[PDB]
Amino acid sequence: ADKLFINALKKKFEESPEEKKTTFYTLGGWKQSERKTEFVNAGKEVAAKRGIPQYNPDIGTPLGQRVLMPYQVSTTDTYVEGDDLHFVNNAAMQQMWDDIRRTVIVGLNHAHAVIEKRLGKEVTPETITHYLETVNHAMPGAAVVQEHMVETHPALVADSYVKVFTGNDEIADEIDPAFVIDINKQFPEDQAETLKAEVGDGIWQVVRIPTIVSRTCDGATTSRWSAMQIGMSMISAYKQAAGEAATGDFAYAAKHAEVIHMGTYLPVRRARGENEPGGVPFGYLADICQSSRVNYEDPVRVSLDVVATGAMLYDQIWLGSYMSGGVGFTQYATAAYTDNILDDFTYFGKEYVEDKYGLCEAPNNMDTVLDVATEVTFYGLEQYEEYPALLEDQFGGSQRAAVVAAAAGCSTAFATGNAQTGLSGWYLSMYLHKEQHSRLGFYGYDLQDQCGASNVFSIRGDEGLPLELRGPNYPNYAMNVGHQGEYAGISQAPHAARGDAFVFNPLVKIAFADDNLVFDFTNVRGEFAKGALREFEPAGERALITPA
Amino acid sequence: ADKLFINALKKKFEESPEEKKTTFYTLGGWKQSERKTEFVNAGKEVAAKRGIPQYNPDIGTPLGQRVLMPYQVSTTDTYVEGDDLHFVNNAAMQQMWDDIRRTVIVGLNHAHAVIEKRLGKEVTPETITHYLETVNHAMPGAAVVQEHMVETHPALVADSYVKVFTGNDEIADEIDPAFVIDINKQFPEDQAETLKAEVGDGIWQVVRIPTIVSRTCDGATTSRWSAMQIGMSMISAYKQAAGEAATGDFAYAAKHAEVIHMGTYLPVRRARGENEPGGVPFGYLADICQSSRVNYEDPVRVSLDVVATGAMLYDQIWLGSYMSGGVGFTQYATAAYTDNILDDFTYFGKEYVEDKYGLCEAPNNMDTVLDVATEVTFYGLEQYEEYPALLEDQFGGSQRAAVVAAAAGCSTAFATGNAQTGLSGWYLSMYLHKEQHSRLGFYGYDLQDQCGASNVFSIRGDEGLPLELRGPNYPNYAMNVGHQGEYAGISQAPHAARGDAFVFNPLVKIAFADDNLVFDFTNVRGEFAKGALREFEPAGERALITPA
Amino acid sequence: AKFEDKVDLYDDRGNLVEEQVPLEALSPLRNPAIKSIVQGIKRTVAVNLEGIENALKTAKVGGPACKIMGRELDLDIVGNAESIAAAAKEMIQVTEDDDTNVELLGGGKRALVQVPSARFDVAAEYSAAPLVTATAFVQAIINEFDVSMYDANMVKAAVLGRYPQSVEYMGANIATMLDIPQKLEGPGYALRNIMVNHVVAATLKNTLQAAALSTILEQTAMFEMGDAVGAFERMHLLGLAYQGMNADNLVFDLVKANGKEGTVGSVIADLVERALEDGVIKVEKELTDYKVYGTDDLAMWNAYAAAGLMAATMVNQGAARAAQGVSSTLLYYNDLIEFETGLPSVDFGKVEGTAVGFSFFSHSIYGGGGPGIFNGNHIVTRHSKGFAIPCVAAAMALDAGTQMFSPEATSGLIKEVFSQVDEFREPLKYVVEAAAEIKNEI
Amino acid sequence: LKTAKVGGPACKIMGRELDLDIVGNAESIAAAAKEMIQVTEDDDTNVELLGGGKRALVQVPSARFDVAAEYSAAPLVTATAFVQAIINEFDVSMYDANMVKAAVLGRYPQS
Amino acid sequence: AQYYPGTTKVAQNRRNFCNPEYELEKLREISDEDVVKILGHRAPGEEYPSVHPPLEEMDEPEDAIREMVEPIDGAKAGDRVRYIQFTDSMYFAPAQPYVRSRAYLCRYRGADAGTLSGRQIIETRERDLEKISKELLETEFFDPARSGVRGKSVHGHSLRLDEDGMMFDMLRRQIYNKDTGRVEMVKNQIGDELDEPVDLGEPLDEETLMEKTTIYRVDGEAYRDDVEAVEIMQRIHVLRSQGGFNLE
Ligand code: F43
Ligand SMILES: C[C@@H](OP(=O)(O)O)[C@H](NC(=O)CCCCCCS)C(=O)O
Ligand SMILES: [Cl-]
Ligand SMILES: [Cl-]
Ligand SMILES: [K+]
Ligand SMILES: [Mg+2]
Ligand SMILES: [Mg+2]
Ligand SMILES: [Mg+2]
Ligand SMILES: [Mg+2]
Ligand SMILES: [Mg+2]
Ligand SMILES: [Mg+2]
Ligand SMILES: [Mg+2]
Ligand SMILES: [Mg+2]
Ligand SMILES: [Mg+2]
Ligand SMILES: [Mg+2]
Ligand SMILES: [Mg+2]
Ligand SMILES: [Mg+2]
Ligand SMILES: [Mg+2]
Ligand SMILES: [Mg+2]
Ligand code: NA
Ligand code: NA
Ligand code: NA
Repeated sequence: ADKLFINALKKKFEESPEEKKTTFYTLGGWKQSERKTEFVNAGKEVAAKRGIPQYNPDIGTPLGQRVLMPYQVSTTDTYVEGDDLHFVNNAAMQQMWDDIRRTVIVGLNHAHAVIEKRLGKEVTPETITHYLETVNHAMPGAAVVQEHMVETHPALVADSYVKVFTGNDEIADEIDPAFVIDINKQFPEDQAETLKAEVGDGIWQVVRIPTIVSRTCDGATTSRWSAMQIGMSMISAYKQAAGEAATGDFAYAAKHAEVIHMGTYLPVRRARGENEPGGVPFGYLADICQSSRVNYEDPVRVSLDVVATGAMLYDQIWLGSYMSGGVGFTQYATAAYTDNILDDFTYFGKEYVEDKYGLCEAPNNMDTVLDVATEVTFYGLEQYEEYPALLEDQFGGSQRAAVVAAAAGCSTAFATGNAQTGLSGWYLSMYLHKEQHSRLGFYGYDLQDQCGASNVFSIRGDEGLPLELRGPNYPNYAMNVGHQGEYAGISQAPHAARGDAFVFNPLVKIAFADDNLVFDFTNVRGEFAKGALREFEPAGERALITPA
Repeated sequence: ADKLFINALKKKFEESPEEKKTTFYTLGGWKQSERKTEFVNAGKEVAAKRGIPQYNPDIGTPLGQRVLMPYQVSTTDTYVEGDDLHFVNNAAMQQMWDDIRRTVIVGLNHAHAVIEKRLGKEVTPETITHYLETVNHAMPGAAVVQEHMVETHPALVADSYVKVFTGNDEIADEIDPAFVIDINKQFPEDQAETLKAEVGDGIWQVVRIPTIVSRTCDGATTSRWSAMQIGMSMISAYKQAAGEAATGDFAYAAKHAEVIHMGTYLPVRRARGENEPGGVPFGYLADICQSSRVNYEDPVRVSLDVVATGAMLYDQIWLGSYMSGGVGFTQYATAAYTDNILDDFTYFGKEYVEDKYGLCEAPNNMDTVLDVATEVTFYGLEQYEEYPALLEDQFGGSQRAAVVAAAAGCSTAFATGNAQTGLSGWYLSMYLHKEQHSRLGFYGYDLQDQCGASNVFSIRGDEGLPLELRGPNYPNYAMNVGHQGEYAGISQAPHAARGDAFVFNPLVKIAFADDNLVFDFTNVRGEFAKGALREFEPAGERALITPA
Repeated sequence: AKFEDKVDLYDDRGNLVEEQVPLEALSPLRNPAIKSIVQGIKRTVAVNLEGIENALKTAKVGGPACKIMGRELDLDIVGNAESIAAAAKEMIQVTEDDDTNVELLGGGKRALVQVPSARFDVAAEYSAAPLVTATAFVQAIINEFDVSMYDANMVKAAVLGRYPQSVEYMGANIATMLDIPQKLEGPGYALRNIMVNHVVAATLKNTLQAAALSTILEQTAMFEMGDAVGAFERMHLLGLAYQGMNADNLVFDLVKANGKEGTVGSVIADLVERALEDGVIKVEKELTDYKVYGTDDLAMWNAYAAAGLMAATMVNQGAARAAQGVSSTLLYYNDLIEFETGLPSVDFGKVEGTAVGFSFFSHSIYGGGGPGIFNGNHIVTRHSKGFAIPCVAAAMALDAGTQMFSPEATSGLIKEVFSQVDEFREPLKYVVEAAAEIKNEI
Repeated sequence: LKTAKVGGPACKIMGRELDLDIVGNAESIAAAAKEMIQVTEDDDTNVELLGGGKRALVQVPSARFDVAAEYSAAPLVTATAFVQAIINEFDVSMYDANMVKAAVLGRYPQS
Repeated sequence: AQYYPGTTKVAQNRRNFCNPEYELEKLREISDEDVVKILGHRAPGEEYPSVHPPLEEMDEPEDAIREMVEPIDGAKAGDRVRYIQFTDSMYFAPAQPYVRSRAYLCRYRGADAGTLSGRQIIETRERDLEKISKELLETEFFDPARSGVRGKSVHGHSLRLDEDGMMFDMLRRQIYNKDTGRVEMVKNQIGDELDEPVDLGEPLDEETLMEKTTIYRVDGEAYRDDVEAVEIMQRIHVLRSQGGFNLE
């Protein structure tokens, strides 16, 4: 069969993908592009309106001396210019991040004990339902106790709510189902049983604060906002004194003792509070992505949906804006979720492994790393050599390094069932690639690459960590594009091959199994395409409170 | 003439303002209110659409057993229900914060030295203009060097730009005036001469990154985004190698050595990066507010416009959302910028001081503090005693404490010309108030109050600081409503009385003297009213990239 | 020598130990037992071997509710604790006869570790204690069972948690009384970031010992912060002596006189009487049926008032056997005494202010918690310069079981290990004995 | 102090200027600071003037660090000793002394 | 003890509330059962719940402080800590928020008192709370028109009175009866309806409110005219200020 990227290459160029030569300089520069033309016209209008020059195609060098390409969003039939995959220009991408940033998971296990033990009152599915009615009024920013309170406009905050989940089927089934993430409905049977056993009789809230607030404020707002309205709702629903010593136990539990943040805070040089992208460990990112519960018979699809999730968040929004900005890093990321290229390479490796070892049946050792990561690396690099259109597509060495190594690392983890040997395979891929083509990535690409092999299995203080626990704040990883989202994919890979319901945190997995989210986490690449086409509807807009 | 709050009291209630008795419980609860009625209907629609209950007036206690009041925005003729002053419901308030968050000031003094000394190339007004045309293309997120870049949509980022200023008139006049904040145009003559002498031959950029980016990301993004596009624009405009050793000097200068953040980063318990509200010192907040350059003949107006700026930002957005959330703290803040109440009290104090001492002519000592702060405190408290409608309006003790003490502290600073004795007067006001009415604020209101007198003039490590340098991260101040914005007013007060062009940083003052901002910082209370009326047009919306 | 003051020192039974000890013999800068306590708290680590073993067996590593399926390792750590601890000790020590201690507790489930003092003498700060201890136990466990290269990273995760992705040792199975340097509210704050429950745990709820340990840590921090330098030094030393060391038996005697039937108000009345009898205060002016008191020694008035504040906490929260009202005592002892006398309250209003916010943040929705989770580095309770938190320690020691977030809930690992150390458990004893020993060297 | 330029780059508080002859009285100020910084007379505290009194080398006594968690006692003890020594040298008032503090240690603790 | 400076009726009333030797005037009789009903923590005849075992059943180590401090009866028993909370009108209620907290920690053992502008609370062991609450409800601490027992929804201290002279209550817990001129408590302090209301007696008349009040107002006794009380507040401000600077 055709390689999976052939359709996309045929769409981009007039030549067949194998053709070695072309003609440049005859496309009219920016004028070849619908999108650049839109931008030129908009820049003229903006400049005139505000009295300050802005976008101008004659500044600096003239874009479009070559073909300005369309990109296929992988697993879709949507082809767009790359500007439509810039996070600024794509409301789906922005909403994906808002939906993570504005979420916290907050236990009820201490709260219910305070109620039963310190106050001496009962807790049942009926009282929990009454509490959930209360907190779904309060959480978006509405009052339950005081006189003369002024409140948020319900339509501005329609995206904010609270659901619960629990491993106890009897409680889950009796709470009003409007408020329940039903583990049995959302997950296939095997996964549901795993997840219910992890949660047990615990009861957890999934709290989503308003997008408009998250955008006005920051990620570290989320757990505070959550806790304030949990606290008010405990007071109201359980008929408590409105501020007694026990109130502080609900606060400490909701803010500290029983809260799960999406991200942990960052060191000062990159100072940020909780629920920012740099604090989100790779295992959590894999668990946020919901591909695992839909596409579980295809571990490649699951792994690469996680790669798309992370490449966008970590390279485009986090490294490309929070940590830098400007034009940023769209195509460093798109390489990992367009043109079915990473898909081609990773299906090749999965078949290699399936045929030679069986998934998860290879020895978890360096022999397997050397075998699989080498074989898949050579396959991927051969494709760039055999298809000049492919090499002109993924024109930056970094893009190619990330894609080839992601396939190699995921494939290695498919063989071993262990993410750490997957990670070793990622670094071996880089070393081989570098020697094959006498190049790798941008000036600073392989900082982590060269520390990489030695730090995979290290146990020292700021070196040793299982991959699932690493993240964008792991020291070697803190700076550079073309790694973080791919590591999230490698973290997912062995778990997808094993059929595991989650990678690192079962509560995080369950917390995004929810169709009341604005973004559809089951189909990340489909959503990026919908946003590119300007067909995604985000939360948080202010049209209701601005003029017609 | 009538006390300044009388019109507002007559609007709110059927009784005359002095009447002691009324009747309650006959208004239909929420049904008395246009805004609550809108919210009830919206909650029904939201719940029906999403399948989860939301706003419901029957949850908890029944609002509106008393009159749900309109508020006059002080210095305006606009009367709105308080919900329209909630930051979530008020796009002007949101944009005020975005315009601060997305701004940094970045010198060109080290960069031009890098250019002349390390690159050996000349800098003139002509080359600066060429650089500014370049950076105004690049800053919003557009390319100047590489082939096959994908870019931000110019219309989504129309609010991003770069201007410059300098104290050298002849140099300022030679740069293209589209790019220049003209100090002589924006400031009255004596203030202009002060500001130009502070800046001298220095040349400074005012960089504003896109609102849409700031909302997607955080405040710590701003200086990074700024520096990336300054760096690209130095490369393009001065025809440099696109990445050589000197490139790093431009980066270090723009990111560290000559950048001024609006806010400094916060400690871990309240972890946040730069350009978040808690990091903005009171003297900077006073300098961001532009009342000083318009209303200079009226130091009360200038001081109370700063109070409004700070009460909204610090209590509603910062303490009420970043540091808590939910319904939040609208009326803790509105007390300081509605019904002309703080205005009445502060004009009383200013006139007392004018008559007894002359502005800025009282001894800067405890005798003046005792005299002025006591007199003004007793006046304000008398008004609540004389006008039952006023007391029912500012129903929370905290609101009254903040208003009375702000008038007392500003008045004391009008007398001494020194913010520190102003601050002492604020605390004395609290102590007197507490003894007069046997109450003060909410449970935790006077933590800083009771530490207050002793820490005004302390010199110890984490105690001693001039008021202008204090801010929301000064330890005693880090938690509680009803102080921070009022302290920004007290910081402004002696400087307004003295006729000073700025309070703490002349660069910050000049940087907001710019009608290309989205929010009009010359008329903060007018803008809050416009937002309340749903007449403010913010930046950052995604309408262009979403369905019609 | 620098100060002329002398104090009488007692034991926790109210019996005299040594008369007329120079004040500076109690200084953190001079007293060798305070030095030993502070260096001990820098260097001591609790290792939960059972916890490490269970985290490995279940692959539950990296923080709450986290697990990595497929990574489970079943190692008989507790059954081989003697060998593992000895191997760890060989790596932790500098030399074979130095002051390194590694002691098994609970049948090998726990270990007390005291990292050698010499490592801290050539260190900037105190993180060598958890970091040296962690890697020595990671290596000792790997070596005990010949854990492979492929699996050893799980042992690291089970010991130290999600660090360095997290800034903290998130999910770790070691504990210290100190917390990481990044969490300091200000430079010099590290001895303040010690949970009240940890102090109460280490001192086995002995009220006077808890108050003493807390005061020693707080006032030693005041020296590190520079607050007790120059003009303020004597104030801080007198506060340490009278509020935390029961100098002149003043705390003890006020409690004795008010314990049966007394209130915060009755303690105040007795303290004012005692200050007047001792010549600390004197009537300055007469208003209408009201005496205005003055003092020629504000630091000594402050110290007397601080002793009364401690006694009032002991009487009020002791009578309730419930800690929560310590926020109220800290507030109204100080509010009342100002209007009773015309003199400033303890720490010139800063205890009262601390108490206002502490009351709020222990009875509201917004943050805080129960008394035991506060500390001198907490944003709520950092404001008084040593004169508030020791009362919170006393109140939690006196709590009979009213707290959800009790020391039993928050501090069990700390309790088991740190209460073993005599100088941590009974610091009043050792600091008084050391003061007596150096009394003629001041 | 002379310019009231305190609290960080380009910052200034008009009206707060204080004109103190610190460098001209450096010997007295340094000696007064040393008495506060030391633990005992003739311990390993060093306070040495450099550059005609424009600079001082300060070595805070090692004993302070032996009973400290970390190293911040060096700037914090030094800062407050020089703030107090300057205030006392010139009898700076209660009303003005906070400017000396800002000139020595900056915007801390707001920053 | 002195308690409070000043030469006004207000100042004397503030001292009287603090002075445990001052006999609070009893204005109304309330049954033990009705105090329990007003509190709303347990039903009449219900055993006291416990938060921990009786102290006797515990095996605590030697502690001289414990030995010297007699526990209150509810602490001996292991009772829960519970509360009673009052709101006081600024229109001349007899007690006021700081007056209460100050007085409570002079008069009552084992007390957690909190002051706010619109509410003032005491938390202590349940059986002891019941005894204290009787005194707080029966005596001149309380007026049934200008004071309210309220555990939530406390708005009213700063509001205009209604035409009967009653403070606002969002939850209408206290109802004035025109036929008797008496106030009935119809709900407990958290707002749940009582099966049978509790007689709280007649509101104090204006003359008596003025005799008894502890708030200073221009239309009563103004604080600024109690010059000795103001003098002491100003003194504390100055001494705190000087002390924080240089301990002089
Ligand atoms: C439950 C608490 C304890 C606590 O930690 N926070 C509360 C409640 C909280 C909620 C109330 C929202 C709701 O009704 O659902 C919010 C809005 C914070 C949030 N979670 O969004 C808030 N207070 Ni409160 N809170 C306020 C105030 C106050 C005043 C109200 C006194 C009066 O007589 O009405 C008193 C403190 C005092 O007595 O001084 C007060 C108490 C209390 N405050 C008591 C409830 C009082 C009651 O039962 O009626 N607040 C104020 O004094 C004015 C501003 C007002 C805030 C809302 C705004 O700023 O618009 C609100 C600020
Ligand atoms: C105290 C502290 O909370 P914690 O005790 O750390 O949970 C802190 N909150 C606050 O200071 C809340 C301030 C805003 C709400 C109260 C305004 S009066 C914070 O979240 O970092
Ligand atoms: Cl150009
Ligand atoms: Cl002294
Ligand atoms: K944001
Ligand atoms: Mg083709
Ligand atoms: Mg239904
Ligand atoms: Mg924690
Ligand atoms: Mg959907
Ligand atoms: Mg007039
Ligand atoms: Mg009217
Ligand atoms: Mg319904
Ligand atoms: Mg213009
Ligand atoms: Mg720096
Ligand atoms: Mg305009
Ligand atoms: Mg040894
Ligand atoms: Mg081996
Ligand atoms: Mg007499
Ligand atoms: Mg009776
Ligand atoms: Na161009
Ligand atoms: Na309800
Ligand atoms: Na309601």
